Amino acid sequence: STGSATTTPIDSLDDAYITPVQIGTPAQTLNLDFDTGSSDLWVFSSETTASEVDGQTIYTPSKSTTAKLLSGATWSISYGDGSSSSGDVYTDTVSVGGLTVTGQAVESAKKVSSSFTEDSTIDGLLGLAFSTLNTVSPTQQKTFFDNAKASLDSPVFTADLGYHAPGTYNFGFIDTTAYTGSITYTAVSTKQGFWEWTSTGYAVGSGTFKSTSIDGIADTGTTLLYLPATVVSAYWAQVSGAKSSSSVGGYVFPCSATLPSFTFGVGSARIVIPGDYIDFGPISTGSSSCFGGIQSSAGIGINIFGDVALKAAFVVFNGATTPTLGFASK
Repeated sequence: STGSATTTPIDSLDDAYITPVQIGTPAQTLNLDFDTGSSDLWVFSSETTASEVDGQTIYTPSKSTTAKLLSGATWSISYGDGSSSSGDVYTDTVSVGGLTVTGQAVESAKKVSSSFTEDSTIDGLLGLAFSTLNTVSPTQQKTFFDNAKASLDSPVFTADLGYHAPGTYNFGFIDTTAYTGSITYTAVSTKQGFWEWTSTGYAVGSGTFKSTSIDGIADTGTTLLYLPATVVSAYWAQVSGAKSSSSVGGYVFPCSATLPSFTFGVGSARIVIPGDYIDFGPISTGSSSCFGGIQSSAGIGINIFGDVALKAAFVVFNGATTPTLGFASK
């Protein structure tokens, strides 16, 4: 089997991407944030505290003939941005882009933090990291990809995120028309439950490439590119007027700037992030100070290849017995 679904930016800044997901019988379609940095499939629901719902589409298990309460199971998750959610668990039929999993754990939110409530466009998350991070207790549950894997033509999914435009998540096949040149594959460590890999270095603009190992995670659920302070300082030093602002919470730059590209290494290959991808616009409406798309990972504890980086590539998440990651230009 295979699946193919279009993923669409939630706003003009590509702050996140939503992909339609069919849950239950008859289908209830919710727009979920596919997140390769977590492993819970959770949704706004009929059980969510009413004051914490503001425009989201909810899953109502009682209206699904295939929904079954997973008795005794609860979940609770906290994300890197400080947001969180928790609730109980149903199993139900879940389909993405024509690919169907029966008995998928669907984590129903009883509580969500303000960031989720305030984002009307995201109806929940679909985790695509390794199932060892799944928060369901007392019986840990598998991700959608893990459940689908055996049925897929090939044990892979691909992320093809757009810049200011729709893209695609495919399951079970590599669309050879979706990228240019070759795909370069690189080793993955699953020791922390993430798609963790080591970039071979970077360049700023038309500058020379610096060979240096940068361990980080491929995380579709994180907006920006978070790298070591040395790397980030070298980037922003090429933008006149750029500075790190503690009051804003990162590097800002004059909105009148033309930003240089940023290149990262994948083995001997190179992925180029155009400068425009690194512009996240005014810090506040009407401001001429703009927020940077490359920020320091210092104090996160991990480097994160978020959407800024991933959307410059066609990315293969290879879930073979020994997982690997593939990157191609596009």
